[PDB]
Amino acid sequence: STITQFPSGNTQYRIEFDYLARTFVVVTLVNSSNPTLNRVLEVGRDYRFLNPTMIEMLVDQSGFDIVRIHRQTGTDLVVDFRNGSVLTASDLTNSELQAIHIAEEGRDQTVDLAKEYADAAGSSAGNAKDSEDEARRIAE
Amino acid sequence: STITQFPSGNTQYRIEFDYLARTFVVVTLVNSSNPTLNRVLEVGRDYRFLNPTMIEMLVDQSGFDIVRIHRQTGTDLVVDFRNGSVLTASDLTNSELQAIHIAEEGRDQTVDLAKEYADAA
Amino acid sequence: STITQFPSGNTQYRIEFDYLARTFVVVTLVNSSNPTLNRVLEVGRDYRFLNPTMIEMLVDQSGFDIVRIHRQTGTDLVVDFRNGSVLTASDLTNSELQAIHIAEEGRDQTVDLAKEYADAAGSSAGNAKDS
Amino acid sequence: AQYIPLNANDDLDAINDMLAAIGEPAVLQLDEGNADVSNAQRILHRVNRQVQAKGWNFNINE
Amino acid sequence: EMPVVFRDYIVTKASREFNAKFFGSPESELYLREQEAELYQQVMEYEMDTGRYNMMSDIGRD
Amino acid sequence: MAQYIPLNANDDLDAINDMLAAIGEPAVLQLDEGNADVSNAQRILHRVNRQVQAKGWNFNINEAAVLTPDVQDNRIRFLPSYLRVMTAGATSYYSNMGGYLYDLSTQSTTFTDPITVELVEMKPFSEMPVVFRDYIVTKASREFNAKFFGSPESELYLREQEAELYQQVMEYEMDTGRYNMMSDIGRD
Amino acid sequence: AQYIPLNANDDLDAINDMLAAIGEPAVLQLDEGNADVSNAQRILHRVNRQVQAKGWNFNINEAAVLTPDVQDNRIRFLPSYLRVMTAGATSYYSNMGGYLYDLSTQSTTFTDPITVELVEMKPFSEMPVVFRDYIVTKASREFNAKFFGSPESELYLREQEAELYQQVMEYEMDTGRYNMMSDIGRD
Amino acid sequence: AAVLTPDVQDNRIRFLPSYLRVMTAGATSYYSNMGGYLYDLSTQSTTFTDPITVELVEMKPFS
Amino acid sequence: IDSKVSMVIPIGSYNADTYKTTVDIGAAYGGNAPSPGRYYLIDSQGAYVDLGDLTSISTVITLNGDWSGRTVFIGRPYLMSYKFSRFLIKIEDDSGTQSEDTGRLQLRRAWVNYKDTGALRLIVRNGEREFVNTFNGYTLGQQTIGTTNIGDGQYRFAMNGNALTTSLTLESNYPTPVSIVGCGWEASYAKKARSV
Amino acid sequence: PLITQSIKNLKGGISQQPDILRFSDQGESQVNCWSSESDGLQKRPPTVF
Amino acid sequence: PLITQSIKNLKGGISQQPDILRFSDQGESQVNCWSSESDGLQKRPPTVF
Repeated sequence: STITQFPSGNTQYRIEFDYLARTFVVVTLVNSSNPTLNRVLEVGRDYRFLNPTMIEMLVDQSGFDIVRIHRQTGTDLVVDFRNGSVLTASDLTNSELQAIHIAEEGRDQTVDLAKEYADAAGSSAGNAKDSEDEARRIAE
Repeated sequence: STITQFPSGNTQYRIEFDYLARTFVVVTLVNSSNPTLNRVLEVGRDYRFLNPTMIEMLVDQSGFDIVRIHRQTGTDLVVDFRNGSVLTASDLTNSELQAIHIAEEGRDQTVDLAKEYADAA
Repeated sequence: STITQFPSGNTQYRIEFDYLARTFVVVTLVNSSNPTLNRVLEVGRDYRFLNPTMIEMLVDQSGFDIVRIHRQTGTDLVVDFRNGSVLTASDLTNSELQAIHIAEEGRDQTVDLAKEYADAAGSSAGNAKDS
Repeated sequence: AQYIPLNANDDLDAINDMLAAIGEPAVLQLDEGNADVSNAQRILHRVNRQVQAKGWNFNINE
Repeated sequence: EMPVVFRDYIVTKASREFNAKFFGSPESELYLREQEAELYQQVMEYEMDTGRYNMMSDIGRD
Repeated sequence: MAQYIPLNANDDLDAINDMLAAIGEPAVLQLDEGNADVSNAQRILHRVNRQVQAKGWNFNINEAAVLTPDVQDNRIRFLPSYLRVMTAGATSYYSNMGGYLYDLSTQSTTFTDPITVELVEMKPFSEMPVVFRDYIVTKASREFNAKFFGSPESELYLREQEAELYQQVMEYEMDTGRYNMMSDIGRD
Repeated sequence: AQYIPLNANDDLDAINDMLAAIGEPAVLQLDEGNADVSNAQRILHRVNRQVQAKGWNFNINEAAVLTPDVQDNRIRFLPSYLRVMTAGATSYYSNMGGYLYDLSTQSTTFTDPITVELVEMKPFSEMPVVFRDYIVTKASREFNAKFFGSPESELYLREQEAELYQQVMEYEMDTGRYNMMSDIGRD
Repeated sequence: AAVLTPDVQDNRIRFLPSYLRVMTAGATSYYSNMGGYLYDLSTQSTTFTDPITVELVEMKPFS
Repeated sequence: IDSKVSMVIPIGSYNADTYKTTVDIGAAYGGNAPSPGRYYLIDSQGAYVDLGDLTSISTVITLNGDWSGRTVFIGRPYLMSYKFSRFLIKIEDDSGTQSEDTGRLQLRRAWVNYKDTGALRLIVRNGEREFVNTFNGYTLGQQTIGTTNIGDGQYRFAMNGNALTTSLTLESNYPTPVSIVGCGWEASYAKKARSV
Repeated sequence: PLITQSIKNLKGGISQQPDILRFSDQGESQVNCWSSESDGLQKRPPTVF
Repeated sequence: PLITQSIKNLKGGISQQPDILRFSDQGESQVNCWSSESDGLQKRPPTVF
């Protein structure tokens, strides 16, 4: 869910996930034929925000086919605990949310590379298994 | 771990791993010969809960041999925090356990399944 | 990163990643020609912790050409919360750091293990079919 | 997080809802109990028999 | 094995008697009455769609 | 948050917290089964949801649905998620007897070919439209207050709130379908 | 001697006004507080969401393009949507497993962009003034009723609420003209 | 009769907190605030290029 | 805790291989094994560990970490209990006690006032069911990081059932003080015949 | 409607008379407790070796 | 409506009992005060060198 792709050509696009800061959103142009020509865009000169869930493009989309938007959370801590201070709910909430988010991107990333090897190995294993053992048992 | 396989032709089954909510359990019937015949059951119509550890099957196992149970943790908050309430240890424990479980599953499951298939082959 | 490779035949080696306990780091030898040949060592009779960032061996062979060091974080609550105790910043920090470490750990070793198991199953299929 | 019930049975649920009117908690079984559980069943059976006898489109067999 | 609305209507009717004959509360009442009325009209509405009941049938000529 | 929708919200916990507010006490913070109030509230919420969903609206009624019989012994099961079974434009005689589909006109329980009927199925609470959720929550709060803790001022306001919400539900219902009457008429 | 406030925010003032009904003084921040501050925000948010969903002249957007992704043809159902309808016909749309469901075709396999009519949600501090006042009064009534049943703080909020409701009405009637004698002409 | 003009760098018009009502004299209007800027629901944009004329009501001191 | 005794861990600090330190608690109790039971180990800040069931055949324990050159406290815990009586309508004017014994009574809620309390539990048993409620010191938004929670306030919970079958109990076996002041209840009443 | 009642202080001990005749501040059992004069119920002090 | 109450005289001293049990004449702290019998609270007289 953290990775989304749309066809190129329009001027307005939507964001379909939650985020903690506006620096955790990345926009990239994609060329399917030659993946060595991708380019990254920067806020303030290529695109601008309108409302918390929708952006607008300001550049030329030529020679590209897909626009990709995904989330990338940072690793540094947000809340610092110190002895001799009052405990509040907001700190706990932010601390929990950061870890939950990071785990989300980790799983979503790893499953993609996992599945194809997994099911290829499984299918080959099963096909070999039955095609050999029943054939040999009928032969004997 | 987070995945288990059992022989077919039974009436009851047991859950060994841990979960935080009762909607995080997935049941699936397995055909050894052809993976494409796999089908996913659904709660209420096919199975029901007797105790927090055992389920009951209400469908017939006709052309299948393996029953597979695995866990998939959700992404919604289990514990929220608001000023003026009462704080105890179990809240913090669950708040940590959710984020631990997600990563553990996402790291282990596929490798465990590949190991199972290879050593069965 | 999380996985490190060093040549053998050296007296001193260093670790370049953080950890939460001394039982998480894993030390093993490696033989390139024989993938099966690697052997995993263990604490005490083979290596000792002089400095938190220093590792010193005790015995070294020659058939093994290189070494491997990587991290292995457990899935048990390091911190324990009980009624009638005190709360410290270190507990809250470590409880958060655990899952974070697990994330980039898996993000590294998963893909490498998957291919090895897959082509091992493929070789099993192959020799099962031909003989 | 849908509410998945444990060991659901219609009769036990009906008795439990009938008990909630006074303001007493639920029960787990019907084999043994106090007087109230033995007083609700008679009323439930009588009301069921009375209501079913009015005659509806899915009852009358010509 | 009866339809749902009938079961709810029966349960409400039974609860009214159970409250009336064993524990007289003035606030648990005054609510079951309106709930019963609503369930009654719902039952009638449900019953009316099972049959079509066209009065213009068996009539035809030039 | 303070400016916009809070992140990763849980609907059932919010509904329970709203239900407990009528009594006059703060949140519960975990939704555990150990506490007495949660178990009492959940049953009432489930019953109210099931009752309200069964009236029949324009987004529930599936006119054309196909049921298929079994192979070994010709029968059709009666799942507990069914709420109403009828026929499109004619009288129908369908009922449950022994856990299978019964036909009163024929007096048998042996269907041989797939049939088409009209039915309404159940959906989880979290996937209903907003106004329905608010209406259900207010209604359920009314019983919870009435049966377990009698307060004289929480009442006399929930009634007005319920009427106001009912009117809005009706207006929302009348907008999905245009319901033109002058159609299907044409001549010189 | 005009009154210039110090460090004004369009949310803290609403919270303070909602506390004024009981008869407690104001606060200076929303980070540390007792239960009341944690009890007012829930009601305020619920009332705002309920009121905004009725449908007005500045919410309704007749033209809007929803587009599918590229991998698995589907359309997501964000939690900020409030109403989904077709402009001049009948519609069968609903949410099933966080996706858009069409009852007519009984599938979730849209392949081309669709044009629909929907209403989205806006933050509290970007609405016209009368709406904000009406929402605050509505929230204050419930807050007083549920926790501290004073008999004199009431009997007045109703009188204010009726007047505010009226004003909202004639505010709505002026943005649009709605001339019935349109698209009519011949000799 | 009132005149509003956009700035130079970009093409936007600000929404001051002293505005109470914004409408068009003799027709239907679609104006609102989104992120402290003037929004036109008819065209679905916040990019005006020429000065426009509307009617509005502002605030005055109590005295 | 019971049978308290102070102690200072000697210079000898663990062993490099496993960095686990030994204590040998026998020295503290005059070079003698203590009586069998359960024992705790509270440090100078408040965090405590739970040792096993010490017998008379062993006096050596192992701790997790360095420790060394620190002050500790050892002892045993005991239990506190208190059971309420039945709740009835009582009228009393220093001349005599009159208890109403007519009608039916259903309970709704209850509350307890406390002062300088660390932890407590309340148990309700109606017919065959048990409900456990717990509270801990102050509430969220007033605590300070670094110390233990000891404060004041009020607690309200739910009591449902008939007034001739319900019972209430208090328990505590934590190393924190306890103090209770007052209590009360609410109910609904219904008769069928005027008195007098 | 609803009725209510409160108990001012808990200073009496246990009692074994039938429940109809007891006072308002006498309980049923009491183990390891101290009935102070101005602080209510407490826990008994510890013991030193 | 509105309710009210009044205190006739302040002659009691401080008290350390729980607030539910105190009288209406007893406060919480009292430093450098003189509780006369006909003039209420006052300030203590000075000292000469």
